[PDB]
Amino acid sequence: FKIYAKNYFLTYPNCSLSKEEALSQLKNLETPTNKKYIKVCRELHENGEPHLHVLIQFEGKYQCKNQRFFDLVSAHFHPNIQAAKSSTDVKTFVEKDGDFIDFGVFQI
DNA sequence: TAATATTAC
Ligand SMILES: [Mn+2]
Repeated sequence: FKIYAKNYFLTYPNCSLSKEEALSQLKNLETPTNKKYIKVCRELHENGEPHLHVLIQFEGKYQCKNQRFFDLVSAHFHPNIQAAKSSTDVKTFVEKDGDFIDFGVFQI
């Protein structure tokens, strides 16, 4: 698994972490480049189970080399990892159901 | 892409 991107769009299905607790763990990820913006939202699956979406904007492009680098812990929570094609589309998408938290400053 | 999974611009 390989991604080189400035902006990451993450989706954690069947995830019971609070949005604040997931934001906390992602803030404390040691990455070479600095995180300028993290937004985490909590939404519900059709069966009532919660999941999270995350937008991370890094200061520069970040080479993800490992499919588990963004795994979170309470059980272990594994996300769908994609490079955000549009940071502004994702920002809107993460905000749409109203239950989200931000860290940092949104970029460009 | 893996590896959560129907959730993912
Ligand atoms: Mn959702």
